[PDB]
Amino acid sequence: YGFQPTNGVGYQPYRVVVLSFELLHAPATVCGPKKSTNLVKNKCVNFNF
Amino acid sequence: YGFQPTNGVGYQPYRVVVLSFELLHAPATVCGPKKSTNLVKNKCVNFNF
Repeated sequence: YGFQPTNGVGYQPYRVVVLSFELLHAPATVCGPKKSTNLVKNKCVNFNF
Repeated sequence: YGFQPTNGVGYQPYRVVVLSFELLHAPATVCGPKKSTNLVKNKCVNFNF
């Protein structure tokens, strides 16, 4: 490449990172920043296991 | 000013310094990196006093 500060856009260097994920293939090990609550039972509730 | 990294040439900021100086109108004090030598006498030489 010929990266020079004089060159306009379309030639200035750019940094690129691509992120790829799995889709529920095993016990997931990279979760989100959520707060696990207690464990209720015998009640009509909605869960996020 | 509207300095943005996407701006083309002719709009990116430039740093400028101008140097002015008197042409020996008094005993000068700002010399260069030259080294003073010893003094000789009674011999035809050239000097930079």
